[PDB]
Amino acid sequence: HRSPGVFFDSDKGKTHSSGKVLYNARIIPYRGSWLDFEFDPKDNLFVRID
Amino acid sequence: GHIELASPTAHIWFLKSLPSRIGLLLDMPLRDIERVLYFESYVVIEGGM
Amino acid sequence: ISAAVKEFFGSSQLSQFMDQNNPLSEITHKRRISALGPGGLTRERAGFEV
DNA sequence: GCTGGCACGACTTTTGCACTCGTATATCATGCTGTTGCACATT
RNA sequence: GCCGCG
DNA sequence: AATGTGCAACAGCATGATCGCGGCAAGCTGATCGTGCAAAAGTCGTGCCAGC
Repeated sequence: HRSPGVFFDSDKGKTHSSGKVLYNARIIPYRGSWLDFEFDPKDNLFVRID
Repeated sequence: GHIELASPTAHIWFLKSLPSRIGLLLDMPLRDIERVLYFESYVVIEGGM
Repeated sequence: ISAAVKEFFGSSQLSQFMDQNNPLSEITHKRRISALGPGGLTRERAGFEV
């Protein structure tokens, strides 16, 4: 399984078809709820809980 | 056999599908009928005066 | 306590009948790595890269 | 004379009755619909 | 639900 | 020169993602009360006649 911790991902940069690569960070606990930080192509930080 | 419901209820078949038959028959958005069907808001009839 | 431990040990995703053909199949089943499981990933939800 | 299955007056059991209080995800690929933002013609 | 067979 | 209208981009939701076959356990797990009364139905301890 995935070891609990912090993982950064790039989603290969094909989401909005504009060629803009979106990096998202994710915090996975051993037991609990994860945290996501994502980038909007308009360059806006976003946070996702659960 | 059959069941007498003693209270009218809506058919999810026609209410909740992407080309909502009842919704576009009423010429009103799906959210308004969904809200009124679950008692979030009222709807009035007539009241011309 | 007893119900939880018995439910895990008997009826779980990763506690299966051990194959008995030869000693080789026994020894192979014992040292097996499974990517599936409760806290793991499902068969249909795994892509090419995993 | 001896014996072994039928009915009757208490007892015992059932039943409508309908009546209220009372822990999780992470497959992409596609199409359709709805909301909001923006360019164009108008008095 | 799991495992395997072509 | 300020204003209303039609067109387009982004987000959310529905849909479907092969065919046969074989074997093994564990869940498959699953209940609305009582009510207290007539009204009925059934049952039991008892006495009856008919056969050996």
